[PDB]
Amino acid sequence: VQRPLDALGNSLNSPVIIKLKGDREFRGVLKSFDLHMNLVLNDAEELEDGEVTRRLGTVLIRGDNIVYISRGK
Amino acid sequence: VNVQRPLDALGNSLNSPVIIKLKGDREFRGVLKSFDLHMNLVLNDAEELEDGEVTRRLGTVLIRGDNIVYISRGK
Amino acid sequence: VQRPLDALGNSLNSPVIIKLKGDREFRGVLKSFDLHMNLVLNDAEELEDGEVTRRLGTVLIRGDNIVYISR
Amino acid sequence: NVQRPLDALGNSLNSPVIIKLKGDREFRGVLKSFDLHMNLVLNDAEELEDGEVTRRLGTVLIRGDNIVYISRGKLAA
Amino acid sequence: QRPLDALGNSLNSPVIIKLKGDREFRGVLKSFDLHMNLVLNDAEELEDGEVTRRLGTVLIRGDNIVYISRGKLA
Amino acid sequence: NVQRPLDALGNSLNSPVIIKLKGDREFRGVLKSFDLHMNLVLNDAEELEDGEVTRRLGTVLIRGDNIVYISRG
Amino acid sequence: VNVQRPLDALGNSLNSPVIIKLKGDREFRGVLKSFDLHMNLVLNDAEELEDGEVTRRLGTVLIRGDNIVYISRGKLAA
Repeated sequence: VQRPLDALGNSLNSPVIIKLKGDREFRGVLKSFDLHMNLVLNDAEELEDGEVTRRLGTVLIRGDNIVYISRGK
Repeated sequence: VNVQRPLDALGNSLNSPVIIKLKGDREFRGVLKSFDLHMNLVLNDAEELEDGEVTRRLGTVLIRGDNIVYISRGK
Repeated sequence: VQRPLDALGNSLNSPVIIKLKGDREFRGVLKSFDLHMNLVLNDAEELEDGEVTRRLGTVLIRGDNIVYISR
Repeated sequence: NVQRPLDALGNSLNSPVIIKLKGDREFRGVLKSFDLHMNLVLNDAEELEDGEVTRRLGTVLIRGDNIVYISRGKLAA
Repeated sequence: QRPLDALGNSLNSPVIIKLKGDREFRGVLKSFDLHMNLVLNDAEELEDGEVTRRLGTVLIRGDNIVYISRGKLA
Repeated sequence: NVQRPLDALGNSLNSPVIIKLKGDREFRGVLKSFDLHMNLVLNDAEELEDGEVTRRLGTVLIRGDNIVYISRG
Repeated sequence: VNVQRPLDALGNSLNSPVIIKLKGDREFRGVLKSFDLHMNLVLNDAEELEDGEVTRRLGTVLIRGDNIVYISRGKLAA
């Protein structure tokens, strides 16, 4: 869609890359999000330095910690 | 959960064990008892972990949302 | 049914542990708090790593620095 | 009042207080006024860093956003 | 007139985004909101002048943004 | 007035003040204006350091969010 | 000056060179073109400096007010 949050909806049910502050990263399937960018991923993995360090299954990430969001696979 | 209501995932986790990761990496594991829209929450039979291990048994604890990075129903 | 701030009401006049950002900790009796979690402890003690480093008497702690509150 | 922590401050108006700040600086002085954000004014204030007085400020306005806690100060020994 | 209008005139232009902590992105500005959240197309994340990652479309939260620049040519 | 600390600022208009910021940066100058966020303007501002000017700035607008304290002196 | 409108000091600086000091040793210099109540502002012919030396030529740039410590006037070339 148009504005950033409206567009983010196009990613629902798709794999995404969530880059967090502190140079942490999560990958998983986007299932929900609000206008604060709080969001839920399914089948999520936390990566660090490039390696998967934890399997977080379903996870709710607080938007305040997010740096950027991009398409994964 | 509703595509526009991410906090419903907390509702779906009431009474289930959860993992809470905070800024600065402190982590807490406990049974989720309640929460609010700021993601403040109350856990029972809670434990605090540091560097991959349990460092403190807290019992019931209210955790302020503003310091939370994520909440996981884990595996 | 009790959201956090409401649940906190049950600790009123009872001893609590307050952990702050930067690892400082306070112990005392919860006398009051508001919605921002600003709160007052009576007979408060400031602990660092293990023992008391300061006896405060009645202290008002700003909620913004709080990481967690427990019994 | 269990819903009014700021009443604690009210009881301290015109008495010596200790204001502990983020970064661990500390101010001591007489509380003259404060608002709901905990911005406040002290008269006869001293600024302490690493244990000692580093400055005498006279009257000072401290922004609440930097405060960690406030307690009562002691009278001279 | 207002800063937000300059963003509006940058739609479809290449931009340089510098974040707090110094992460940098360069890409084509596609959209933005009043909080300065932005979407860039054909983005590259850079560290010290070298592309660290090719992102394709990316949504950058405005709260971490230090500046958004239209840069210089060549 | 025990409910309006900002009045202490009101009382310092057109008088020299010392401004202490997060990070320990210090400024001195004549207070000319301020708002409820404590954003303020100083004329003849000088950045100071351990009681020693290190930069003469002229008129300056300081963002309130970085202020630790303001004293009349 | 309007004792209650400190942002007017910016109004007076529109189309003039300014110095934008950020959260530690970093500053930008450029000609102020616009600003809002959050202190977000736009500069033209701008530069980013570190340690007093030009690090990057920023052209027209929007700087977010949340990172600004202070704003003062810049100078014309010697």
